[PDB]
Amino acid sequence: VQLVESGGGVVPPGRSLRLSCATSGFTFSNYGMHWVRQAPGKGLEWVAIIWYDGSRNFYAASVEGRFTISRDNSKNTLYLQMNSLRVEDTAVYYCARAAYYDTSGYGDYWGQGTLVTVSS
Amino acid sequence: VQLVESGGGVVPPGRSLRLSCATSGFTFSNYGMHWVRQAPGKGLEWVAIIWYDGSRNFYAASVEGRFTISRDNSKNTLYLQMNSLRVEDTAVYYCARAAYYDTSGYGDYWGQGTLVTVSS
Amino acid sequence: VQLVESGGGVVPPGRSLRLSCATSGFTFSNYGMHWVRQAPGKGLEWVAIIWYDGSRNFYAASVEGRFTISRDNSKNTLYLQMNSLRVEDTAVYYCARAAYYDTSGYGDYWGQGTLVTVSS
Amino acid sequence: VQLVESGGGVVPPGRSLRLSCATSGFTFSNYGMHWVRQAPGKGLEWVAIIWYDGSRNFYAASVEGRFTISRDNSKNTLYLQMNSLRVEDTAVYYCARAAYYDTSGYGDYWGQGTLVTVSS
Amino acid sequence: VQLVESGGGVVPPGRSLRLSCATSGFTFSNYGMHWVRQAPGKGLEWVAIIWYDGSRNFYAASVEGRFTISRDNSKNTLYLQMNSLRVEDTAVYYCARAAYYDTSGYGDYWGQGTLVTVSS
Amino acid sequence: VQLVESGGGVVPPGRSLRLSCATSGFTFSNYGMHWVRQAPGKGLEWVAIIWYDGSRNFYAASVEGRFTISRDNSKNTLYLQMNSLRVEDTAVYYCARAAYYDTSGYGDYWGQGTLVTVSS
Amino acid sequence: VQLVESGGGVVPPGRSLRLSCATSGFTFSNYGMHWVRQAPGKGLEWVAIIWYDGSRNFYAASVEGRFTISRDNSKNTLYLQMNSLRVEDTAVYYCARAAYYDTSGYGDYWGQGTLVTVSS
Amino acid sequence: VQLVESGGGVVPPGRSLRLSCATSGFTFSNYGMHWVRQAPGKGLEWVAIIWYDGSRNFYAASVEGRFTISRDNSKNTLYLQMNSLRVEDTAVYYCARAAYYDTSGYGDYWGQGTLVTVSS
Amino acid sequence: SVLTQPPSVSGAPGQTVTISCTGGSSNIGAGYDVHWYQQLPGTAPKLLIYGNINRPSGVPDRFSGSKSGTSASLAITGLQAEDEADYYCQSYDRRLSGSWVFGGGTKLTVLG
Amino acid sequence: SVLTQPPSVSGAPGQTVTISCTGGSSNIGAGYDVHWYQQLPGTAPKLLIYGNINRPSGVPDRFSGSKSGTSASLAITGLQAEDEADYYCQSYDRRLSGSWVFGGGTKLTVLG
Amino acid sequence: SVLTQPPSVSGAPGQTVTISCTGGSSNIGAGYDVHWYQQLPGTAPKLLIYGNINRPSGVPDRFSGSKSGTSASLAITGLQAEDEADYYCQSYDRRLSGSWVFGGGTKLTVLG
Amino acid sequence: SVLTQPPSVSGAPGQTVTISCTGGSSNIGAGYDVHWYQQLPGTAPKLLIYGNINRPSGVPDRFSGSKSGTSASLAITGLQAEDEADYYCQSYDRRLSGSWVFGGGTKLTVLG
Amino acid sequence: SVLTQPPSVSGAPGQTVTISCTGGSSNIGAGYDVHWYQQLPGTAPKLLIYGNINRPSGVPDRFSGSKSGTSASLAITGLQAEDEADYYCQSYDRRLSGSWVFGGGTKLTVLG
Amino acid sequence: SVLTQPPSVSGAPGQTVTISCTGGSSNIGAGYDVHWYQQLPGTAPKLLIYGNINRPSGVPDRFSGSKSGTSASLAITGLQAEDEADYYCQSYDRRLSGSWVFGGGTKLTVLG
Amino acid sequence: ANPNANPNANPNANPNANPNANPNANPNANPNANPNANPNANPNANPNANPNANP
Repeated sequence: VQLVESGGGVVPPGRSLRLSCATSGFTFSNYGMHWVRQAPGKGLEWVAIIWYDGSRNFYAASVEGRFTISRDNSKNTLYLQMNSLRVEDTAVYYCARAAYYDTSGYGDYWGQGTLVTVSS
Repeated sequence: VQLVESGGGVVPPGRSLRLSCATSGFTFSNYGMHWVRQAPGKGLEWVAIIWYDGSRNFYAASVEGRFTISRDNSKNTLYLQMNSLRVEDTAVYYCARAAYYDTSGYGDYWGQGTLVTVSS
Repeated sequence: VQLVESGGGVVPPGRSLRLSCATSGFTFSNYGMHWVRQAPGKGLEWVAIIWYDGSRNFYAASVEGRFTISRDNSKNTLYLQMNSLRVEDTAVYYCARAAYYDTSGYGDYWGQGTLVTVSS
Repeated sequence: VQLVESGGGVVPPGRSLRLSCATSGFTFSNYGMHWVRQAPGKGLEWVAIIWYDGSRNFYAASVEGRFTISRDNSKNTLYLQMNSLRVEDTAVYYCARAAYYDTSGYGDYWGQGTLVTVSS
Repeated sequence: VQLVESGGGVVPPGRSLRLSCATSGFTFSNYGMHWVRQAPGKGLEWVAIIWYDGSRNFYAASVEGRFTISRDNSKNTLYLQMNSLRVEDTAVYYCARAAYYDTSGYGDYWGQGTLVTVSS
Repeated sequence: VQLVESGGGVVPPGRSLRLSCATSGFTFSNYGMHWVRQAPGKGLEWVAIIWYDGSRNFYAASVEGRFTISRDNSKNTLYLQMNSLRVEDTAVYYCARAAYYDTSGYGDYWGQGTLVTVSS
Repeated sequence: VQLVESGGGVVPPGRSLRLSCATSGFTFSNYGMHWVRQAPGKGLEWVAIIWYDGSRNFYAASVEGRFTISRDNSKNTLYLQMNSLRVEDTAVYYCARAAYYDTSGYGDYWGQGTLVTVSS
Repeated sequence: VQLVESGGGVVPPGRSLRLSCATSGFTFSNYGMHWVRQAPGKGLEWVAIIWYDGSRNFYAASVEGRFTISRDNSKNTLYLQMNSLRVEDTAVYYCARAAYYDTSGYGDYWGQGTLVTVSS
Repeated sequence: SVLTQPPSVSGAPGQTVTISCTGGSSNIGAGYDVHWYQQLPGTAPKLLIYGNINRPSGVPDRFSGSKSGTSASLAITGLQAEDEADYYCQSYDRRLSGSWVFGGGTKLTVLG
Repeated sequence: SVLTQPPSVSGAPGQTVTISCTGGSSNIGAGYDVHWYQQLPGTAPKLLIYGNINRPSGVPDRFSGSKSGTSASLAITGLQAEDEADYYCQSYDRRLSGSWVFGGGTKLTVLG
Repeated sequence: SVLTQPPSVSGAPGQTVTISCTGGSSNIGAGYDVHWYQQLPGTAPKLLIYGNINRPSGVPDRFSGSKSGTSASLAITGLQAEDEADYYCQSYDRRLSGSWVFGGGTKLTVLG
Repeated sequence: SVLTQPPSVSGAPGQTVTISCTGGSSNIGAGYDVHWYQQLPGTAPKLLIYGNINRPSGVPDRFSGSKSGTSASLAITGLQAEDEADYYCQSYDRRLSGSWVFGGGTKLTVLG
Repeated sequence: SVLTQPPSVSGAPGQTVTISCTGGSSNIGAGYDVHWYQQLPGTAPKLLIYGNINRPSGVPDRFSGSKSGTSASLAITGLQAEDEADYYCQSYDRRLSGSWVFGGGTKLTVLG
Repeated sequence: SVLTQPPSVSGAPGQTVTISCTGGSSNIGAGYDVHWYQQLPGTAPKLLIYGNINRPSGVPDRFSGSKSGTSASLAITGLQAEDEADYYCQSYDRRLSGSWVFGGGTKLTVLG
Repeated sequence: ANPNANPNANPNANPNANPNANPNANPNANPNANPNANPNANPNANPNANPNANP
């Protein structure tokens, strides 16, 4: 199982940036995906999810309306489009594969992330 | 979160009038909605609720069978159809986003409202 | 709120009769319903209850195993199927809307009823 | 209903091998298929499933990413393409016809299977 | 809507037999067709269905792989080809025009059938 | 888009009558056509449709098997051949141009109608 | 690939004008063609398409029945015959070569057009 | 099937050169044919196809408008007239007899080709 | 024999006789619509009721029916001598591969 | 009739009159687009509204409409004497073989 | 292996023996139907029981079973020498990605 | 105007600017590929982007596209003074009788 | 932070140390399953524990844990220098809209 | 070159070597049949495989093809020294105005 | 009761559904589809064809 991320870099605040996660080693179309982020020196923050067939999306309150999550099953690719980036959005973003146990879920496989910096 | 009331105005009693709210800033399809109203000089009265998928509806007893609540997720729009308006229905109507805490719910992002006047 | 019964008439003992109650003015599917009856010279007898979603049914001991209660939400209709009618089943049958207060419940809206005669 | 496996044999680990199951006596195109395997001295293990129209595929966690399941309805044939065979993959592989009962499914007909040996 | 059947008769078991349901009075090509049968002293059994354009066939489990259903739309004719007829397959066979209501299907027009006897 | 009706008149019952609709102003060959009828004093009844290339057609149940529709693309003309006319078939017949939005069809242009009378 | 266009000029309303797009550098007879137009000060509007063999002709709704599209495969020339010109039809008309990608088509080459003025 | 190929040699750029593939072992006029080429050090490039009666002629984009393909059926010989040759067009040109399988075609006999050098 | 029907019912002309049809969660309570057919001794079954309550224009109002839970029923009122017939119910069993399933069938005898 | 329409509605010039159209899960609540037609006494039933809310460029803005659940409606505001007409609603019933189904039509009388 | 089965059972011909199958809330108590297969020493497994209690016509009534809570069982009565076989249970486990899960199988030895 | 585009976009040379295009479920979210064309101020338009993201060789690698739902986009990096042009999006609207539909068009002004 | 974790824990090689994670009625005592992740100093996190007690085959049995009431705990036995890492707990808070919630993490230092 | 092929493959006589050819949904997964040609070092690309698996009578029976989705394949078993050649796959491309397309071409070197 | 959509649900495909063809669907032709010519197709007919006299 591989989760490969790309698209970080630095932008001034207000600008958009698009991230993506390419995957292989498993059937992409059978699993939902997650994004989390880790600001430097901080713990983990859940950011977004998107069921396997694209039927449902949920976002962290801190980003809803600013970030969009989507996927293209034919290319085994997960995308995250961030608009109006704020300085506070600086973090390493990671994709992960959704898994579910019983009354709650978890991620099992993780990519290595990419760094997005938002700064004057 | 942008919630915008529209469709108010004045009608003779017995007439119908349809109100609606346009919205953005959040995923409309993931939330239930509420309507409340405030007659001039009065406090707040809960009017109706609609579930996120439209499966359930509840009405204040004072309006059931006279008012209908509905929604269209594909247009990010919430509607309220008022039939047989009575003089007593004069009020400012507002749209609100449903939220829920533990044993009870609450709203947390309301609109500005629009005025409906019923008079001969 | 309007509750309207239908289906009374005269049936020889042993035969069946089917009653129904059509309703309007309120959301049928959100409420449970009751049937009660009044023999022509007597007080009121509780007969049966149906739970708003059809999950539960309870019957008076005097009719259990002989009568069946059911709902059709798409027709806003409450039904009562009486099999093996006995002479003692002669009564005016009424539908009523379930309501509940605190430690006990009550009916609030009542229909007009219809007369079922079991004889000869 | 006859299900007949072939393509077995022995390979060095790291090599590929392709199995197939020919069927007769029923409409192949109307049914989903399963592959299961049984290592010598072991019980039964589910390996993979393919829907009747090819719209899905699921794999056991231990083989996903190595094995591919496919079918050709015009030839009444089910295929299993195994890449990077490991020593641990030695087993008799069987095809079976999908069936479904109520809350879970089952296989009804089995082929005879064929032995795939991975060694050096 | 006429459904006219011919082709019954008696054969030794193991022999083949072909039935034909000629139709007229309606557009044959717009409808699917069914075959049912009734053993001489029994109720009704479903035998087979063919979709209006011949793209999909289903058979009763008891005859799958033994019976074949087919159509020649240019002749407005439905055929049933039975191979290896067994003694147990003695019945009056009938064609019927497919109809469908909501959650299940039904036949509306029926032919008169023809008798197939398998004996020795 | 001009649609012109022709061919009404009084027909003794049991006899045939042939209607047609001449068209101009648009590419007849790119559109499907419909026929509807309106008995005097009555509402509208859908009668039949021809696909733009003649590949499929459908008839109302009330006329199927008695009416035949066809079109000659080289003459930009729509035809309706009615055999075995019944008294009940008296109506003004209209042609219309097929149109479609998302989930259902509709007519946009109409001819002005012609009257077919069937009477002793 | 080169598209050469002429035939514009000022024509009184009601009168006709013929446009001609001469082409070279490719096999004209193997490709469909498009006409688009742009009134001065306006955006782009699709006008018509012709199928490489003349089997299909489609027009914008606003011009169908007044405009005729044709192609002479032996002269490598695309024509547009506009009858009943209106003032509103003043525009630069351009030919373009049809191209098609997946779920939609596109043009991949434009000539420079010619100006058709409908006036006086 | 046998193919004999000639016409190569050194031609100054900008000038034309014609290639010729004489054929035998089959009726020339009953089959279509293909040309491919291979620049030294490169893989294979499809160049052109001609329909058995010369009615359809397709070219690689790199030579469409540059090359002319024809079938002189009376000479049992396939010709390719290449105009405006560039130094980039140096390649061994090969003929093959067209063959076709199902969803795609192929060549099923190859000649030896001839070398066209575009230089000096 | 998927849907359960009594083998026989009866009554005198003018009487009301009903014929039951009982299934399970696989074929009636399942949400699958119930259909009824009438068979006369020398012919093919005729559709009597469709869509649980609707009927062809060729059926007099003597026949009607209902559905509730896993139960379904055909009612015959104003029973006539000509109503002697076999009646069958039909539905779809989600556990089986066939499109239609039938009940055993009930014969109605008119006690003339 | 498939779709339910009142046989008659009315109002004085200057008033607002609405015409209902009620179907079921087979034809409105079914997701099928609702269309409206206007028939004047001596002509064809000209298209008024399509796609539930859209209209031909030949229709003045006095007409509008909606669709919700199994209900649909045509509203006429600023009623004119010239709006007297028969209005019809049209949809598609998934249980029937015909392409189009109609209500019985509503006559709008302008109370001049 | 997620369903628990004893590795071995036995008994004399004429005896009654049972083979258990125990799971958890993920695969039996869960509400998932339990299935059983029989494997003879040199063949492919054959469906013995399906739908917890049903069986194909090729199975003699010697075999029957049940499901209760997280427990399931195969009962064999009239034990014959010919019943020597491995028996496996099968279900669906809501915590796993695969459609089927099995027990480890039980070998039944008939003490002839 | 079928597809929605802003009337104007701008930026200094060297900057990145984008041109948006928004349609509906009938034209962009309908699965139809979006194409972009560039119209230099005094000439015919040329294909800039096709298949939502690709460019036709000659186009400088400064231009790229994107698609999401009913949204489509053209990004121009390394903005040059010479990029002043009207940019148009093209798709296919399933509700219309034509072959191509265009957006209003956006004028790109380079601030330098 | 939603779940409470101590910021630091330590011990000598060979010792047993534990890391707590305390929630409440909304996220642990609520019946939600607790998960743990391990992050090494310069990489992505790895699932360590799942389902409160289970672990991936890639985790040595040094790590185990359990949940009681509103308090979850990760036990690390046989502490080695290579076990120096950041550990995080994860659950679901029913009062929040997000699928996952995390504690603030605990940093485990090995006292070499 | 539009189909992906390794530039080179190898093996000693007696060994099995394969040549891969992977395309997209426009030319392999397109539904087109993949063909293979054997360009012996000093001649034309003789047809080797046709119809994904078949071969001319002029090809030894150690050569065969295969296809799954977008992946086409050629295998040579019992490799001989005489098999040194450039192997090419061939297909059609639905987005191409031409016809035949080839893969990059793979040189098979036989390691005496 | 909470009227909002429920996050915290299994987002993965469900490998537990009848994988067989469904013999319970309207088998009749569907009289509800756009009957018009459909001007949305490739007008350049040359990507693949059999060029032989007897194809």
